Amino acid sequence: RVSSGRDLNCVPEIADTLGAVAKQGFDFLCMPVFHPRFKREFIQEPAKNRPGPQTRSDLLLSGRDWNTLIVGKLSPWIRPDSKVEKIRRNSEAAMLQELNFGAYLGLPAFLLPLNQEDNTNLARVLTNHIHTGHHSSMFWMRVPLVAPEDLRDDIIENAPTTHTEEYSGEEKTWMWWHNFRTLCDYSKRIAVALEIGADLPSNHVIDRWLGEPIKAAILPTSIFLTNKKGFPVLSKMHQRLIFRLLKLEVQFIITGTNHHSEKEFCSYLQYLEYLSQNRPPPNAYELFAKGYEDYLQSPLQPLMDNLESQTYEVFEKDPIKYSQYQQAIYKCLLDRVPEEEKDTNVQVLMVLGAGRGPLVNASLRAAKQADRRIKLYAVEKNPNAVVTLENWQFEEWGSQVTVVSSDMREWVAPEKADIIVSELLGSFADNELSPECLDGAQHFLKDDGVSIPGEYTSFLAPISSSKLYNEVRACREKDRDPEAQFEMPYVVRLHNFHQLSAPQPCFTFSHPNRDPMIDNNRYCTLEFPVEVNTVLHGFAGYFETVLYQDITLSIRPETHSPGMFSWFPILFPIKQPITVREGQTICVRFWRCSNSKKVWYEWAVTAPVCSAIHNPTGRSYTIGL
Amino acid sequence: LPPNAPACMERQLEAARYRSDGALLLGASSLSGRCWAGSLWLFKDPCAAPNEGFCSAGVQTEAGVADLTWVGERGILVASDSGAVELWELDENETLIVSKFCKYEHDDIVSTVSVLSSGTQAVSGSKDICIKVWDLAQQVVLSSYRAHAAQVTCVAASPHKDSVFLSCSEDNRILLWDTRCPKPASQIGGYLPTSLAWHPQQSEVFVFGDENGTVSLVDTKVLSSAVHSQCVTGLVFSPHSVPFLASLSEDCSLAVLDSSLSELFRSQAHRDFVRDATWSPLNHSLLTTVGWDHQVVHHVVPT
Ligand SMILES: NC1N=CNC2C1C=CN2[C@@H]1O[C@H](COc2ccc3cccnc3c2)[C@@H](O)[C@H]1O
Repeated sequence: RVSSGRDLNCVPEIADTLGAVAKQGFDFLCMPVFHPRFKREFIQEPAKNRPGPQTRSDLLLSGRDWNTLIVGKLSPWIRPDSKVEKIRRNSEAAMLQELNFGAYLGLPAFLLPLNQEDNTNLARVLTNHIHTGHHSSMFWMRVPLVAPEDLRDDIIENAPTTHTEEYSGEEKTWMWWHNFRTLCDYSKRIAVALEIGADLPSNHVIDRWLGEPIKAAILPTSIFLTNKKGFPVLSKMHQRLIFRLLKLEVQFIITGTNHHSEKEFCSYLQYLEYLSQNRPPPNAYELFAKGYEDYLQSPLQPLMDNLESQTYEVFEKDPIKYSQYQQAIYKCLLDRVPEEEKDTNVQVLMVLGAGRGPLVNASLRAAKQADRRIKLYAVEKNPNAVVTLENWQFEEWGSQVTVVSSDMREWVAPEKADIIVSELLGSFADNELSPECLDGAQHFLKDDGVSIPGEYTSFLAPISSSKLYNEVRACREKDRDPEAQFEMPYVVRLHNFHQLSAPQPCFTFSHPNRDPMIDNNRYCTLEFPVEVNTVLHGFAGYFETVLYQDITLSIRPETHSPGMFSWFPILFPIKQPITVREGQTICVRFWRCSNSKKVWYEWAVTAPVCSAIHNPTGRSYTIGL
Repeated sequence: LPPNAPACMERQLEAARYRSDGALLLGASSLSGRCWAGSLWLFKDPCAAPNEGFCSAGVQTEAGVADLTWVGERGILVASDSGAVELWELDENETLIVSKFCKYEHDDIVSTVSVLSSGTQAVSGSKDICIKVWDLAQQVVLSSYRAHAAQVTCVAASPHKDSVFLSCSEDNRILLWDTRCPKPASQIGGYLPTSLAWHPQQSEVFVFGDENGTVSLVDTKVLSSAVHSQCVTGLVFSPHSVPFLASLSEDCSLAVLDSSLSELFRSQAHRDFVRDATWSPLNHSLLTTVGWDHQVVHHVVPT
């Protein structure tokens, strides 16, 4: 249920030691590749000519083992940022030597410590290694939640621990990591092995780290409490954090010696296993989303692309959406039809972008439950989908036509309509061009007609995520602008991210658009209060819509419709990450632009510092009309 | 010709310590090869060491010897990589060596260990940044101190007061300690400290060596001279009335100095790191050193 290995700094017999660990229930072993006290001279004789083998033979395990069961640890004496030159040099050599052995063996990962503030020459040695030969060992930076300095015992008489609350001075180990990964231009091979101490920081720090590439959590034996029966356990505060990490699907590393002696050493693991067993099992949405975690995709364009049969099939499996649509139509019918007109007056209902007919079925269902009479039209421009409709029409209908294949902007209605129903909404509401499509169709709506949906509104929120930043980076393609990938929205189930301020509304559209001119372009300025220091990597997009009166759908996280998987968050990246300091405001500006042929978004950051305007003139991203 | 001892002693010689009667103690780890462990040896004849065949007793430790010391005359206090402190004692005949205890208490390699003047207590320092005090009689830790913010490089008990000791660390702090204060530690004002020696005739004075090969002199109630090209690993004062200062470094050299730190001896006899020194009780011009080149050397020091 949970993947977890064992940290050791002492391995007399690699054969037997790996076996003991396996007996305990562990899945891998973080160990040293050279003896951690075996210190080596690369330059001054005589020590440089130390004879014999520098470490134990690679023959000591299967390549399989090396590839799967072992994690390398950089010897603790290696200090590439030493103030002493000779050390700095022997360190440069030693490090490359150890990392090169780690590559030779095909180690899955290798541990390096961030345990002081200046790791500049260490970053740089590792950057050369990464660009030397061909190898894909992962690099796990051991960084503490709290500096060893900031949880020393207050027992130096003449050097006391600060009893003040320092906001930056207890955030300091994140700047260490930030500075290191920044120097390595965010290499996707460099991740975080986050070490947990007995004291935790404030929850702001804990929010910070999620959104950083944590591949490993490290729990010292020393932080474990004991229960009635004398067994290892953790505080409610430490557990809540473990639960938070399990959600990120990290790996767990038990380090240090056996402090609960009478109770064995495989017991710590069992507590982790126990915790994993006892958390709420995933909901429908969460079960459905498993796999799609932080997976960037292009947002669908049903206006200028014909959707696949199986694309339609999955959207039809959405429980809540069509239930909401049905209900919305039912209320509308009641409001429009008095009881004494039950059979004299029959409503003219038009589904626009009717697809394979899920909104048609909703209308039928509504008609019955409201006990009112309707005359149904189905308008569909996707001919591949029209085949589905006409087969069903032919097999189960024969009542006139109206499965009429046409573009709703093109179509000439035989009569004006009471109600027009559409499911043209995107993850950013107006980004499938619902506005432009319905403005075309508006003329055949009755002077007192109702559109479902009646109105929708898009929402943005600034986000910090070094994982998503890299994901976008890796969308760089040949034969196009090298920074094109930063100038387009992605649909994505955001997972490893941090939301820096609450969502606020961007653009709103009402239907029908009663007034003249009816310009569909917009420019809108938004300001976000930022509670921590952070790094801005882009903006989440969500939406809500009013189908009819109190009937709504919403992907806004706070008001999210329960178990509705038809839409996922959208993402607006920014080319260059913008550092934010606690208390600052983040000011973003968004434009909706259009011409005859295409509609697009431009956006910019104006505070605290300015960004370049993104996607000017839809040069990287457009939506086809 | 070894009795219950091992066939071959590990190549990396770590410690060398004469006792009252002029017998030599040897700690060894193997820091490269299939098998990463450690061994202990008594040489009733110093001159035969390190000959496995010509030893008095020897034994295998589960893992590596980072440091040891004597505990009176029958006792050996050891710092395993395992994170354990081990107490071994010689049998009545002085021909076996037997694990009295081996408690796994540090969360990492135990790197240093000094016996307090009482003899009934010792203090060890580790890479887990924790200093602990042991009662050897009861085989338990009385107190554990996280004074430091980095690896504990070296700890040295007061020769006289049995509640005082020095400690130094990668975090660049030298600490003077008194167990009798509610806050038992005191910082004492560049390059990191690496070795600690108390002066034997002043409760008040001690020498430290830095990672840069400078030896320094201090009484809490600074004089220095750069002795070495690489880090000072070790500092042991001779037994003489006005006593000499043996210093040893990763530069594979041994110096002996006078009270003003003026150099009176030199030996690149060693061809790998020099890891210990210990002066004889039966002779005070006999200095013995051991290093990772496997050489027990017996220097004659002019005075
Ligand atoms: N101008 C137009 N004239 C006629 N028909 C039009 C049109 C524009 C689009 N259509 C049709 O509308 C349907 C879109 O349906 C969904 C279904 C599920 C979705 C889930 C998430 C997001 N968006 C979704 C959109 C398609 O059948 C397409 O042909």
